[PDB]
Amino acid sequence: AMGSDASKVVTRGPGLSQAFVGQKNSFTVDCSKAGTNMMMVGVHGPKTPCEEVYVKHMGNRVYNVTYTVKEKGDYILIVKWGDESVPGSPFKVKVP
Amino acid sequence: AMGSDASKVVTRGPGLSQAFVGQKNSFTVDCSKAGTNMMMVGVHGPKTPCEEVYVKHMGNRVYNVTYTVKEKGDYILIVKWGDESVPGSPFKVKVP
Repeated sequence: AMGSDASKVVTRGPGLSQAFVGQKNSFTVDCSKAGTNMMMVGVHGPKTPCEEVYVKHMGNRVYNVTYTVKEKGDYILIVKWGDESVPGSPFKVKVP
Repeated sequence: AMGSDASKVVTRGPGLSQAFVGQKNSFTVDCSKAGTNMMMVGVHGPKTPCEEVYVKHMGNRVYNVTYTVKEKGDYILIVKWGDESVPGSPFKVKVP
């Protein structure tokens, strides 16, 4: 479809709610039903920034996202399709 | 500083204006003077999505961004600090 519809994006995985220092933290963002746009991911650390963010297209606008963190705390994960928040965003991520 | 100021983000590199199929395309996003927020990157392909997007923190909220593309065309690259476009965004990227 020509346009886009963020409400049709489906996001799931452990990295939506918890992340660990020293590990890869991941989730899937399925934009296959949402039209044509850019998927954007941001991780807000209140004190220390996110170290790596990696977004891999798996086909059909299904993406795997992996990210890493360096410090414990409560982070906020934002996933957008264009300028529009996908269902569930912002996500609260605990780094224990 | 507690808040944030997208207007202080400095973005530079070849990947802001051109990207090649089969290569890593890169630029630096220097957020060291912009306070505390998430840096978000999106690459809009009108026909075929961006394959990989990778954002690496280099220290002091200076980031290296690398991305890959699969199809020729004119792409749009968006760089945000929080929900605010950084100077220069949106960037027009030719994939020849």
